[PDB]
Amino acid sequence: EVQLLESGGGLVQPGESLRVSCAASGFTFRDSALSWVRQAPGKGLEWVSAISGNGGATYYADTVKGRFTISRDNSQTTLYLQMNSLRADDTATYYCAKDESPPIYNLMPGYYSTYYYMDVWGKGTTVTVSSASTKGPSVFPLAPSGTAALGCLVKDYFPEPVTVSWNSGALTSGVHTFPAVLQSSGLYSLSSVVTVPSSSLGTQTYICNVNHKPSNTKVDKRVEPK
Amino acid sequence: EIVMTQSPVTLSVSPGETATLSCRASQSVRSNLAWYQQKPGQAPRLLIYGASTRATDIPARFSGSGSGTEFTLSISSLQSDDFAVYYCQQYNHWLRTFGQGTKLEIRTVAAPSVFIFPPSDEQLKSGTASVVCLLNNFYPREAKVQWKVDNALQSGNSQESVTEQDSKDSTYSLSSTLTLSKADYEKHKVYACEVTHQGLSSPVTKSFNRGEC
Amino acid sequence: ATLCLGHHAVPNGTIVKTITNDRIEVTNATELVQNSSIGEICKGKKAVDLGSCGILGTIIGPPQCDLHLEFKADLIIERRNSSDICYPGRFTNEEALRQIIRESGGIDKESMGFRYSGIRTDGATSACKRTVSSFYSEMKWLSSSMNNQVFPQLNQTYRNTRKEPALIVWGVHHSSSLDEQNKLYGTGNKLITVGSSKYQQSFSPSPGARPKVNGQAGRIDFHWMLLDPGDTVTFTFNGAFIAPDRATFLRSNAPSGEYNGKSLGIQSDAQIDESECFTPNGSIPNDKPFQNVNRITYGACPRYVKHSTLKLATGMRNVPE
Amino acid sequence: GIFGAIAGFIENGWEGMVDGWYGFRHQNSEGRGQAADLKSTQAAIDQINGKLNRLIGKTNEKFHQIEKEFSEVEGRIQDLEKYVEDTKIDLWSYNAELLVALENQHTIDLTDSEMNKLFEKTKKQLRENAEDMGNGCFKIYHKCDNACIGSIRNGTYDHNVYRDEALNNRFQI
Repeated sequence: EVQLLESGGGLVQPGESLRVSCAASGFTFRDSALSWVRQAPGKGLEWVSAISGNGGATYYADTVKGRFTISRDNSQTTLYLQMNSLRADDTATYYCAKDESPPIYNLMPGYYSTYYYMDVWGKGTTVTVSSASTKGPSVFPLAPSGTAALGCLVKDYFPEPVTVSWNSGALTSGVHTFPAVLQSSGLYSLSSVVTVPSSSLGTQTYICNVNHKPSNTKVDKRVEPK
Repeated sequence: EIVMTQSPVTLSVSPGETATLSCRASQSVRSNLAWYQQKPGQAPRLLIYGASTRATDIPARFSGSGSGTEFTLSISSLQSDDFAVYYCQQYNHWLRTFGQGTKLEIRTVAAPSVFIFPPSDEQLKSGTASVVCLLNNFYPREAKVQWKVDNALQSGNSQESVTEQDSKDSTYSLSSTLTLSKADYEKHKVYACEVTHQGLSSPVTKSFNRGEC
Repeated sequence: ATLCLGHHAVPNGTIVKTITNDRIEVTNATELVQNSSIGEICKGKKAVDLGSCGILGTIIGPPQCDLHLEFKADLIIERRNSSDICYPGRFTNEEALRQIIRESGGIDKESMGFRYSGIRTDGATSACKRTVSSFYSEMKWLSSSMNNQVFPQLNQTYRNTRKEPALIVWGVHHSSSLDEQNKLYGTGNKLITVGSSKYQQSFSPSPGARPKVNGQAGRIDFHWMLLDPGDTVTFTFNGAFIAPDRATFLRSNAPSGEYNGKSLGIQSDAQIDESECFTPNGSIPNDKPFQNVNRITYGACPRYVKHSTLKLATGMRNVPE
Repeated sequence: GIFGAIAGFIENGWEGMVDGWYGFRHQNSEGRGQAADLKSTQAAIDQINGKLNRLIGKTNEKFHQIEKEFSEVEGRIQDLEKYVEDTKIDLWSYNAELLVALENQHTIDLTDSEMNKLFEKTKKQLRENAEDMGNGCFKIYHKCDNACIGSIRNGTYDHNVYRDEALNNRFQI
């Protein structure tokens, strides 16, 4: 077991600071290197920085060369990353990743081997940088009018994510909940749909259950043929 | 400071066949090169490091090769659970860079079933109107939606998104939303979604008339 | 106060060579010459050991090659006592034919679709035993259907539908005796002609006794061709003809649909071990830039040098006391 | 080495230093201590890894070549095939021999250099507050507790703070 856990993150206004922790637990004696890698939903991976031994890194990407600073606390076995002067594009799912090198390199066990590949990845912490201001969704029916489709539109919420279930999770077959889209207002909108037998409309009640934990908002919306 | 370009952006390979990926890299790079298998909703997992040396306890069907500039990744026996996205990193420039990403697909052509939804009265009272077009369970992924309002093509006022390939039937679905102000929505009668897809011999239109049903 | 600057040292130093000194001790060094093999020709590769199977036999199917008719391989290992044939004969252009197969990737088979009207096609021999006497798995042996009955002038055309060039193999039978030819194929002149857009040739049996191998004085000779896509091979014969039932397609010509690309075929006496560089001594690691194992190599290999060892210092001078 | 520190004015290495390649040993009022210098250690290691990166895991693919063993006497053409291979092996054997001799000379010189740089940097830090005893050791002419020693090792030592005390100790009778 070499898993690490990322804590912290959240919503911050552009220009603020935020540090993310990484509890390095397991096989890692923490004489090996560690790294941070961020990814925004809708974009690929991007290496952020790295740490080695004590103060041997000092290794930051050009995007955050003057903003991010990497700390290491071997006494409590936790890796940090102070993200100062955050901009809009810094919104990403920051992953804390192990670092391994070929045994021919890394002469002294503590210092940095300038050739690392990440083997054990973490669960990741999502950090959102906007001027947004948390807001719960409005939920509107997508009414059905052998097989019928019905759904719920979950509109105008911030930040991600929302969860949608149907009939308190008793309805699974045929459900599709789509990725949210970001509107020009800066709020998200998503749809969840289900296909059901046309013959069930009249006997069977369909309710979408929407949960937006960031605003502790909870909506059940019955979807009726009209 | 050393860009990585993977090719293509997405590939469709039948299960069992070998899927060869590309990782072209500007400037020389040989010592360090790592491949990853990031399944949706999960963290990336190391497959190969260096160039050909695969990670510990990973299947032997994952093969790696390449030198200096051109690098390849071939998956011998493909499985339905390999629908992940693959990336490649590099040394060094004291600054490691990742690749763009290659999406891997795993069926018979299937036309979308198309549904159109008017805005709810609840939404209209808040001053906006979202008209939704659903394209359900189609294959392959390429599909086009056009919106018309009283036969006038809409531009700039829709957004769409597409699901990951469905594990249960290997299809995709797509939702498109046309957003109008309440005032605009109530000024027009016919709302239509027109769908183009390989499985349809002609584009299909679903429509409604506002205030009719 | 006193502040002293210093460096580390170790009790177990290593001797290296420099420009000015034959023998100087450093804290650590690494070996640059690979001097050992694990003794096997190969982990992480898809390999097939033909064993008793001759390689060419994979194409036409003796009982030996039964496992390997449609094999898929990155690395192919031939073996020494292997016999390409069950009924005595030899391939025309044999050495050239194998080199094709070694690098094939393996082979896929599909039926050429031939059908017959009035002939024995089920020809069997003591030579191909296989529960009961049998023949090549991939061919049909054609006989008169009544002893001493003159054999029919027949024609076959097969056309290469697939994008990959097909491999086609056929046989000419030289009967044990002038009698046996008669008994088998009837009497009179025997002519076989093979026609392709790039290929045409005519074959005739030259029946006689030959030294008894596998218990047979008779011989079957195999001739092969490569057929471009969209090309017809036309088979015309009055007898003595061994007919292809299946076409052989290379796997490294596949469209990424079977496709297993680019194999290396080796010849090895060594066992296999699944726990890039091949030498006649066996495979060797290629982490080191040089090697002392064999000047003969194949693949991504360290360069052969005469030195048995070359230590590269990876640490400072070792100064103990 | 060409700089004369390692196996030079520094009499010997420290086996008891296992957390770094270069470092400091001190004696003051509070006792005797040892501490590795990470930056100079890493500088040496990075250069050696740079050499390794050029040599390790970079082999070149060869496929069909010429035959190199022969079962029968043939004369001319076989003489040529043998001579070509023998020529090639001698030239690569030369390259390998020289490479190692050159890299090793350089590795020994760069590690000696890093030691010298650390010594020179420390000397400049101490200004007029210390004297070089000639064996890699500085006699520091003022009271320097553990935090003071630490400030020297981490580059925050302020010489002006101690200069008066130090000068009085150095220049007397």
